Amino acid sequence: SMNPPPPETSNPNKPKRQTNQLQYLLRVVLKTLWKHQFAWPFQQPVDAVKLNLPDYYKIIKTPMDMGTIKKRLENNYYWNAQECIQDFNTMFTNCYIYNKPGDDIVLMAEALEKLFLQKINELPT
Ligand SMILES: COCc1nc2cnc3cc(-c4c(C)noc4C)c(OC[C@H]4CCNC4)cc3c2n1[C@H](C)c1ccccc1
Repeated sequence: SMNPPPPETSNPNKPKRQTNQLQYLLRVVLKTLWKHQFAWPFQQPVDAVKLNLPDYYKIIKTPMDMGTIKKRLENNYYWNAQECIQDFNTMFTNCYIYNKPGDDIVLMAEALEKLFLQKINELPT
């Protein structure tokens, strides 16, 4: 009936680094997806209270969104680039679990995922 607290976006107890791959994930990958026509349902956690989706957090136990990913990159939350790529993959997979194949929101997610896969295939050394 209530929303869960959003995912953690900062942890001072975890070591921090800047890498070319982490910089690419913020400046190219997230930037590209964030400005997309279909980004907006994915820019913040699913508000299941406001959207009247009482079953959402009854089946989605690893929620993820691009608002969370943006803050995690900004706060140096990720040590390895694959940690960030996994969060994008979790966000897409969650959409493909809760929603029937061919649904409006699934088609929007698929359009974003096509662009995501192109950019990850060009991830720098
Ligand atoms: C008219 O209301 C406007 C509106 N704002 C938002 C914000 N976030 C939404 C997130 C989702 C969503 C995602 C992603 N992954 O799982 C879910 C569930 C969303 O899904 C709609 C499906 C659930 C049941 N059938 C469609 C909608 C969000 C949303 N919306 C509306 C409800 C909306 C509906 C369809 C497509 C885009 C936006």
